[PDB]
Amino acid sequence: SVSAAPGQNVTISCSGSSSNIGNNYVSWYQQLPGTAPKLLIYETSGTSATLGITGLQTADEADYYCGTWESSLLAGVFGGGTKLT
Amino acid sequence: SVSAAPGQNVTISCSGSSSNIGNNYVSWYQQLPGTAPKLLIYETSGTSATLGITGLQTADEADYYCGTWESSLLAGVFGGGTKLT
Amino acid sequence: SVSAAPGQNVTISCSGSSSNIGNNYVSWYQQLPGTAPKLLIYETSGTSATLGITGLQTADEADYYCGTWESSLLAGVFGGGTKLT
Amino acid sequence: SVSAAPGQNVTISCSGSSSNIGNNYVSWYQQLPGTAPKLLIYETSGTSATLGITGLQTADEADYYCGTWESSLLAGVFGGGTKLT
Amino acid sequence: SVSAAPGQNVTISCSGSSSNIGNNYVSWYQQLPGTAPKLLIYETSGTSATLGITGLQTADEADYYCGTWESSLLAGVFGGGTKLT
Amino acid sequence: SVSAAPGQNVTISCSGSSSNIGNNYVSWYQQLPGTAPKLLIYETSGTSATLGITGLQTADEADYYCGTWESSLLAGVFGGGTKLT
Amino acid sequence: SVSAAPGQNVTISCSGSSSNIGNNYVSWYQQLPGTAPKLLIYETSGTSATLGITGLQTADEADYYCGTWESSLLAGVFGGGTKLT
Repeated sequence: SVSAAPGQNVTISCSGSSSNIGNNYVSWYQQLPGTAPKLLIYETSGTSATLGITGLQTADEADYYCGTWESSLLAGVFGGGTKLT
Repeated sequence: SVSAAPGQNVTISCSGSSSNIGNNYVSWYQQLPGTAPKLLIYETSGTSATLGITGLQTADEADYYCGTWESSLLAGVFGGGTKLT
Repeated sequence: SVSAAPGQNVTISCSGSSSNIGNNYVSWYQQLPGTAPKLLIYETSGTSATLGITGLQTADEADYYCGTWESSLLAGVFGGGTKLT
Repeated sequence: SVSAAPGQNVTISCSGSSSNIGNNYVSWYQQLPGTAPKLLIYETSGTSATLGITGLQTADEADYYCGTWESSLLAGVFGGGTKLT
Repeated sequence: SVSAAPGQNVTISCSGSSSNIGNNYVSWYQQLPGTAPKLLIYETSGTSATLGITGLQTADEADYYCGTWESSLLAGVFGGGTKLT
Repeated sequence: SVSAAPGQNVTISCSGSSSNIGNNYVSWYQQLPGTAPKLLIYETSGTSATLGITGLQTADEADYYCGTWESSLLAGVFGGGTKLT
Repeated sequence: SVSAAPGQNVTISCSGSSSNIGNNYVSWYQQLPGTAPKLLIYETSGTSATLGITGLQTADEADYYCGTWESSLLAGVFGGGTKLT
């Protein structure tokens, strides 16, 4: 006879990509419970200006902040075929 | 005889892509319960200006902030075929 | 007879990619429970300007901050085919 | 008869890629519980300017800070085919 | 009869890639519990400027700081085909 | 009869890649518990400028600091095909 | 009858790659517990400038500091095909 009485008080605060918390696998027989690996198989005239949290062609996880991002300017981007006198 | 009495007080606050919290798999026999891996198989004259949280061609997760983003300007983007005198 | 009475008070704060916390595998027989490895199989005229947390072609994890990011400028990006007099 | 009464008060603060904390594997027989290795199999005219936490083609983990990042400028990126008089 | 009464008060603060903390493997028979090795099998005209925590083509772990990063400038990146008079 | 009453008050502060802390393997029979070796099998006209904590093609561990990184400049990177008069 | 009552007050502060602390292997029979060796099998016109903690193609461990890194400059990197008058 198997008996379980789990109690999990979980608090997740400002944690984006969290995974597999507070899980209870109770049984009389169990093969490969909780199988959650993280496998990664990585095979391998423009004037641009970028500011802030940016992704271009990624497969990456959650990008965030918990707080304040203060005033940003990006003041002046004079590029291709431009002429000033 | 299997007996379970789970109790999970879960609190998720400002956590975007969270996954697999507070799950209870109770049985007399169980094969591969809770299978949730994260597999990634990655095979491989314009004047632009960008400000803020930006994604262009990604397959990435939730991008966010919990707080304040203050005044931003992007004041002045004079590019292609432009003429000033 | 197997008996378990787990109690887990978990607190995750400002921790993005956390994984496999507070999990309870109770049984009378169990093969390979909790299988969660991290396997990585890595096989191998533009003027650009970038500011901030940036990913271009990655398969990387959550990028974040818990605090304040103060005023940034990126003031002046004069590149391709530009002329000034 | 197997008996277990675990109690884990866990606190994770500003720790991104944490893994396998507070896990309880209770049974009468158990083969290879908690299998979570970290295997890595690594086989092997533009003017650019970058500031901040950056990833380009990586498969790396969570990059973050817990604190303040102060004002940054990236003031002046005059590159390809540019002319000034 | 096996009896266990673990109690683990764990605190992880500003520790990114931590692993395998506070885990309890209780049983009457157990083969290779807690198998978590770290195996690494490593087989082997642009003007660039970079500032900050940067990864280009790595498979490395979490890169972070717990504190303050003060104002950085990257003021002046005049490279490919540039002309000044 | 095996009896165990572990108690581990663990504190990890500013320690990134820590591993295998506070783990309790209790049983009546156990083969190769706690197998966690670290095996490493290592087989073997651009003007660049880099500042800060940087990885290019590594499989290395967590790189971080716990404190303050003060103002850095990288002021002046004039390289490929550049002309000044 | 085997009896154990371990108590480990562990404190790890500013120690990155620490391993195998405060682990308790209690049983009536145990073969090769705590097997964690560190095996290493090592078989064997650009102007560059680098500042800070840097890894290029390594499989090395956590690189960090616990303190302050003061203002660094990298002021002036004039290399490939450059001309000044």
